[PDB]
Amino acid sequence: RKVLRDNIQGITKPAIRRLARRGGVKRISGLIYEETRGVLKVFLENVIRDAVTYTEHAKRKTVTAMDVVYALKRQGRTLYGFGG
Amino acid sequence: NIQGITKPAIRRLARRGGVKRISGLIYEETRGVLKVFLENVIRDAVTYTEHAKRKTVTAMDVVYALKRQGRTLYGFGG
Amino acid sequence: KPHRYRPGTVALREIRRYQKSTELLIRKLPFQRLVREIAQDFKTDLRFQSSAVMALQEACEAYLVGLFEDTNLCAIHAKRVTIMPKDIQLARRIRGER
Amino acid sequence: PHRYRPGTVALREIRRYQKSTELLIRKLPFQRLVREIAQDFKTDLRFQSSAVMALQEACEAYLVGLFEDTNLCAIHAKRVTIMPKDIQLARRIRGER
Amino acid sequence: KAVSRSQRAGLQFPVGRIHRHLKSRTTSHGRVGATAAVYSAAILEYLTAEVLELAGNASKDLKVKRITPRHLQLAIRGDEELDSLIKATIAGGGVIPHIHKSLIGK
Amino acid sequence: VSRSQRAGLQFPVGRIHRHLKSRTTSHGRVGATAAVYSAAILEYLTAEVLELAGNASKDLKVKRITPRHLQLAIRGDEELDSLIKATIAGGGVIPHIHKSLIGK
Amino acid sequence: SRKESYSIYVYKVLKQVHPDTGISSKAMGIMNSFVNDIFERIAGEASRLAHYNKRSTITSREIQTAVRLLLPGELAKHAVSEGTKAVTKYTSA
Amino acid sequence: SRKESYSIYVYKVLKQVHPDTGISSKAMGIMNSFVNDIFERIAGEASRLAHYNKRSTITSREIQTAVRLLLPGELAKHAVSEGTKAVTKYTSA
DNA sequence: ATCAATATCCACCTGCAGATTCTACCAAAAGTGTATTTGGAAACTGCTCCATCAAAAGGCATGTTCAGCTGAATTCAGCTGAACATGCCTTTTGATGGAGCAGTTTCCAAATACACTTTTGGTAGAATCTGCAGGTGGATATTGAT
DNA sequence: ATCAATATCCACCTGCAGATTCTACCAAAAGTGTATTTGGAAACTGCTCCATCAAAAGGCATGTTCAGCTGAATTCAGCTGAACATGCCTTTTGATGGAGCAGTTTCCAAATACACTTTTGGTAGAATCTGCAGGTGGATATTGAT
Repeated sequence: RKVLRDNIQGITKPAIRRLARRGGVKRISGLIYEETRGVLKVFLENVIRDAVTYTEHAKRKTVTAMDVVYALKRQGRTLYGFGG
Repeated sequence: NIQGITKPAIRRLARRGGVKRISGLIYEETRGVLKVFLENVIRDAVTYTEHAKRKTVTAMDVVYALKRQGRTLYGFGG
Repeated sequence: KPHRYRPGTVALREIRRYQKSTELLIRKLPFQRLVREIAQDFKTDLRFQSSAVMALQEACEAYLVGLFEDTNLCAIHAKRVTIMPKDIQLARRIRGER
Repeated sequence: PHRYRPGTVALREIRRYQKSTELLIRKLPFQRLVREIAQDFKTDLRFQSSAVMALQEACEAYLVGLFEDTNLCAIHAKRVTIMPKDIQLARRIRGER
Repeated sequence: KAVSRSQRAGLQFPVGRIHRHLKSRTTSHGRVGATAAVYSAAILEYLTAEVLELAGNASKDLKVKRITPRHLQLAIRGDEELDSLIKATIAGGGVIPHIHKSLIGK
Repeated sequence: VSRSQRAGLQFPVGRIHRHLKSRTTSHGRVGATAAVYSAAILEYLTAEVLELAGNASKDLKVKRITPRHLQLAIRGDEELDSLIKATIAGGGVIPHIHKSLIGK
Repeated sequence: SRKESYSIYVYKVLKQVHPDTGISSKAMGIMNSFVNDIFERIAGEASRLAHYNKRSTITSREIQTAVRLLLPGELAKHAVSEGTKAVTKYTSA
Repeated sequence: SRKESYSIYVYKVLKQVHPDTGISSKAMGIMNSFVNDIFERIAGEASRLAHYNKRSTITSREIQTAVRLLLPGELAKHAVSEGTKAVTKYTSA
């Protein structure tokens, strides 16, 4: 298809700021946005790593929402609303 | 009885935890916390005891309780 | 006049606003792209139910929002009001994450 | 005469106790407390000595770790003394609240 | 005639289905008692009811007839016991509005 | 003739299997080799811990591995530390004092 | 290929508590996740209890203890009531 | 009145990796708790896997995927190696 | 105090996407009458648990003294928030092909289920031992003060 | 950084006892060997649902400016918490009992699994029903400058 690169920067400063706003944050140091990206990547990596492991185990090529739900449960980040 | 958990012992615990200076109000606070901890664990343990129709809390009771509280302990049956 | 809200008034408006709503805050397509990029660096030729991408975005946004709450607590504790990397690290450490 | 400056014996104790593995709470007061707490859930209970020891280990591990996070929170606040607000912050971030 | 076990137990939740799900969990290599399915269906029903009660109220408080995830979230985070019991993430639930004193103008 | 021998393991393939037949729900079965695989896993990880711990004891001029050694080996190792968020009774903690807490 | 749900029963219970109130599909989805979750937990704790006591069978007694662990305070008391009651009702044929 | 324990096998493995080193009873205790813990974790994940995929047999494939899921990389690589080796050797003789 | 500038409401409006309700069979529930167990119920052994006792020695509780830490007050450089201009790219509507789940069959390889024959690991007894905890006496560290 | 003294810590070596490691005979698993049972892999293929493409429009992201006020630095003194030696009680230890009671058997009824034949209740759609999202516009704050 087309090379995927730097998509972490897709997580814009205004989106991160919104997220902190819901998180109840009034003021944000300029260094947050990169930190946050860092943290998000780790989070995503771990979940996706597990989800794919489920995909591969089921000899499938398609990552199902169930794969992510199991993945999430493993990470102790249980999610309601997709599990069916 | 909780007051039986003495200031110098809590000092010791803090010390192992790398604490240099301790506020005066820490001891009562620590007691409260330790009490909640023991309550939460024992309650579960004793629930295992009663389910097993025993009058004696076994170490395994405590181990299972601890495991349920996500406080898994090694050295007493698991 | 011209007219300016004092620094921090809009910020508080936004807290109320976003605390009121429930919609995702990260734009959907970029997030998908990030997901596909990370997955791809694990196993090539992968596909995703749209559902799976959404599950991930929900999980992630929930995660960041709670993380920011903890971070905001560490900032306050430091007798500050601006959150800093310091805080995010303190929270994540205490969360037993790192 | 002779006298150590405040902080010095403290650091000395930190070194000593971080070196040892011994329980730092006296056994009997602890047993007594365990028994009293338990009395409020089921009466006339007996305890394997192993169960009391398990409890004490679990406890002291817990309080030590908690003190670590607490100390971190005090350091966040540019202090050197831990206070109850430190333990509070710690316990909150942990989700124990 | 046939009386369903749910009816037999005075329950809206499916005792038979739940007994089947317990057989298939399971033990392992073991068996499920006649009453375990009943006791389970009763707990599950009771908790669905506790949740739906609180959620429904919240839905009322916002002048709407139909429970959304937001409502479910308000009900769950609002109640000490449900909040403790349910550390799941509710997709679409948002958070409970809360700003700290220190953040608020002086 | 034992399956542990056949597999070339110290750990009991037979016992591991007998324990696995109590995890397969009802109507559940266990592969002939699952027992071998798990046995292998357990043995390997036991070997890893025991090595690192024996090192901690040699570096301490003693012959017998104590729990303190087990603790030092676990926490001293990134992976083991990650995997074992248990509490080693009688292991104490690893000595560590924060920069800002030292004098001058 | 039919795939089961709890929607029918959540819906019944809903009409019982608030007979005026509806539930959107996403909400019902959450509800389903909730039920399968608590079912899982109860079943798990129960199978463990049975294991710990060399017992091969899971009875209402297992479920009840499982519910006592797991459920906090008032929830637990009421749950126990409702269960015990449904069980005694079920036995008295 | 019997009570099985991995003590023997732990001791054996000890003597392979450290023939000079002994082990205290409390340490041997830790080792037991360790083996039981990891065993339960593996077993659990394996049964879960088989469930998810509507299987009834727990094969070595469930064990392996479960190992990938549970053990941090590198420990997981080596554990996979050990497992596959054990199985090939077992299937040859 | 004002008013001026914006933002926040709150309620009324209405057709549409999304519920709630009406409809056809498969899977799964219930009723049967066989079959097997299991766990509870008693009656007794042994471990291991509570309870005194009768003390040395610890270890804790006490009051003094003051070092040094916390917090309060004060300044200011500049970081970060608010607002604005500009225009990109996400969003939204819709269609297309075809990858790939997933619903079915047919049926060897692999698993269970006996019934036996051996084998081994758990037990509770013996035969060493590691190392704790206590000696020097020798440098080190710390704190007052040239 | 030295000149002293007070204490701390550190290595080397020591000797016994509480723990090891080593030895020795009976049940309960682990292996063999035969006869079914069955799960789920290999093979067609119906048919969601995923990736891709197109194209238009405005919701947002980006970037700059400008200055408000926040974090960070400094100083400072009140007073908290550490160090300490002083005085005493409660924890710790350790043989005795006694006995409560976990664990182990040895046993029949209650209770569960079966295995077949009916009898519904739930599910996947069609098909009606309506909340409410989303767009208004003026009432009521809420802010921030004179």
